[PDB]
Amino acid sequence: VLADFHGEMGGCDSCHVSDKGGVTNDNLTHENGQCVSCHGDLKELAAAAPVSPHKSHLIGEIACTSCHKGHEKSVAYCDACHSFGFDMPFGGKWERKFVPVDADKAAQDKAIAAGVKETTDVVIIGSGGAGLAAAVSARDAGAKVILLEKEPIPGGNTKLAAGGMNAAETKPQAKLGIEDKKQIMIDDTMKGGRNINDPELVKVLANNSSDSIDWLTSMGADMTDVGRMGGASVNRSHRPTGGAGVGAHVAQVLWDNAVKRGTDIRLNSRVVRILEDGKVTGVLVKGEYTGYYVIKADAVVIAAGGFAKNNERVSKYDPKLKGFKATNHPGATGDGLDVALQAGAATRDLQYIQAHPTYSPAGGVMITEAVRGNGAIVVNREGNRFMNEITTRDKASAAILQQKGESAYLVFDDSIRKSLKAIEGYVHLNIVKEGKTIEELAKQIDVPAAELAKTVTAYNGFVSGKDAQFERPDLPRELVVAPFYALEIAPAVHHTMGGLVIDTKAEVKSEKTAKPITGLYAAGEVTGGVHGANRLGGNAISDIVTYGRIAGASAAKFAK
Ligand SMILES: Cc1cc2nc3c(=O)[nH]c(=O)nc-3n(C[C@H](O)[C@@H](O)[C@@H](O)COP(=O)(O)OP(=O)(O)OC[C@H]3O[C@@H](n4cnc5c(N)ncnc54)[C@H](O)[C@@H]3O)c2cc1C
Ligand code: HEC
Ligand code: HEC
Ligand code: HEC
Ligand code: HEC
Repeated sequence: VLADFHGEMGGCDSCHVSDKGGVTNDNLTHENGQCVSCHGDLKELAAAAPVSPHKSHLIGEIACTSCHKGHEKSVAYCDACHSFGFDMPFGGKWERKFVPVDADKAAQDKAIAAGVKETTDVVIIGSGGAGLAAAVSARDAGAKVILLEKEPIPGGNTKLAAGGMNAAETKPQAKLGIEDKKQIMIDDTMKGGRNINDPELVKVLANNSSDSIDWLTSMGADMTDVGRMGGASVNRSHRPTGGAGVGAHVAQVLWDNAVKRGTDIRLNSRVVRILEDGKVTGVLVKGEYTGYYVIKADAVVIAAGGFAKNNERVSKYDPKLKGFKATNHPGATGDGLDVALQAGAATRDLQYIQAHPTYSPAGGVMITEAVRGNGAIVVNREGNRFMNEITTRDKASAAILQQKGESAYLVFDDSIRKSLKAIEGYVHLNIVKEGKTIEELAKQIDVPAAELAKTVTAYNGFVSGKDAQFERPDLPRELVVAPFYALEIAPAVHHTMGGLVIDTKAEVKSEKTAKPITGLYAAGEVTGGVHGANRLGGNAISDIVTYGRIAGASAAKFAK
């Protein structure tokens, strides 16, 4: 393993700050500083390559040591989701074993009394979009902030986002001639979530839309290309120019503005217990390399994201999903909830679990809803349609599940490809089948040519504005410019709509006293209420930025 190959050279000293060994802090800044000093940084190594592991869509600081492990085998972090078969020096298999947030309780207790190490104003749990947005906001005229992330790299699921951040009205919307109104945000969001959404929450998720999309803009962002996500009316899923993805883009812009103000960001740092006055007093952090430690603070923003990804838990509410795959990064396992629950927080809609209908088994990645949005039709194993491709995710997941072999085929054109740049990525991953004709496409896919062609030529007729098969309301493009493409997709656990109970101010309410537990804040996928029982495409990112801002600001007034 790497540190032995380097022990052979000059010592412990090479990397560690001292000759005895040991890490100073959990971000591992010294050591990574030593990596770069003899090997160069990522740009340098990226430039040197001919798909390289040293240059990717990942956002924020990506330590060398997140893959190049000192005292143990090393693994590309890319293998959490892809199977690139990189040949990593000192290689190993990617493996994560979920460990309870409460186990090693003696140790945690032994460690809570054992001093008091640092004190800050406001602690933020997690570095996706809700956590960084809170960082900007707490920090931005207010307090001191210490943000902890347990992964070795930042941005959670936020950074994988593909399809857009919903916004209403006054976004750049003006500029494209897209006519839209606030109440039409609320109203499709109540419709989408089957009318149980907390109405006050959906309201602020409507009424702050525009400013969250202006905020991002005050910061360096690019929210100007707009599309159609399943379930809304007037077009409104904001994204970067020409069909790229908002996630990475938003994460990155929030990471830099968070780092640019004075946030104290720390990776390899899991919050495992909120500190009990019962007013929140601090937090119990297990730094992966520095051990346990207390942070005293006056406000705790919980922004830990969802639990999709923990198949043990998801299978506990909806065992249909047992064994299913997830579209999430490896950190969305429910830690956050557990920490909050321990602190006596109330929750709601924990059982409504969103499965994304078009995940790719072969690539280990979700394939954006925008591919259907821009014109793709979906086809079963027989060669025919079976659904209104822009329906709600739950109905779309269900119909593919009810099909010959449990999977289905996205089929689109050269015209749909051109028009949605996320498609270049799928092409880059080698997961896209290509036909010079539909007959050619059929052979690759193993679906029958006459039947698929008849399907496509009929779908074209529907395209003539009427889908006399399945009612699809929008028929954007015809599907007639060669070459023609296909990808088999299937449903995968994606988002957990439920979670902690919070108000419009981001406060968390106690189960027992049905009022706020003091100084306890929360924002993002870890909360419940915003999406009722079904989340609309593009409402996650809008929820997270709006609600992070509110959670950061609320927490700063607290302590002030
Ligand atoms: C593949 C994919 C595509 C999606 N695309 C879109 C889209 O295009 N538009 C849209 O609106 N929505 C989209 N969604 C939904 C959107 O991504 C939200 O679900 C996601 O942004 C959640 O934001 P968050 O801040 O709550 O959490 P995350 O981004 O998950 O950030 C989470 C931080 O907490 C860290 N953490 C967890 N527990 C602890 C702990 N105990 N201590 C320390 N750190 C901890 C986690 O590792 C995590 O990084 C997408 C989701 C996925 C997975
Ligand atoms: C200078 C004193 C170094 C520091 C600090 C680190 N590394 Fe290193 N590394 C160094 C040398 C001179 C070599 C040898 C080349 C040879 O052919 O013998 C290496 C080797 C590696 C490798 C190579 C595996 C291989 O393909 O042969 C890797 C992946 C590597 N080093 C990574 C690495 C990391 C992650 C470090 C930070 C902890 C780091 N090195 C420190 C010199 C020095
Ligand atoms: C995971 C995404 C990685 C991160 C972050 C870093 N490295 Fe890397 N490194 C990784 C792989 C999978 C490989 C080898 C396989 C391949 O096909 O590239 C490497 C290779 C190296 C090497 C040897 C090759 C070379 O060009 O010298 C070195 C010295 C090295 N890596 C060092 C290094 C440093 C200094 C990093 C921080 C900037 C770093 N790696 C990040 C995987 C990943
Ligand atoms: C799970 C959290 C991932 C990790 C870790 C890495 N990638 Fe990824 N990657 C993931 C998704 C969900 C997507 C598709 C997004 C979309 O627009 O639908 C991707 C995309 C790619 C691509 C193609 C598109 C592009 O932007 O080039 C490549 C080449 C790719 N990913 C490679 C890659 C590497 C080298 C990684 C290690 C640094 C890596 N990914 C991490 C999911 C996840
Ligand atoms: C660079 C290649 C290293 C050398 C030569 C040594 N270590 Fe060492 N160390 C390195 C890294 C990247 C880490 C972080 C975690 C990981 O395993 O990747 C560490 C961490 C440690 C520890 C903590 C143990 C743990 O919980 O994993 C110790 C005790 C430590 N480092 C000591 C140490 C000693 C005594 C060394 C001399 C032989 C030494 N390390 C070499 C990177 C490197």
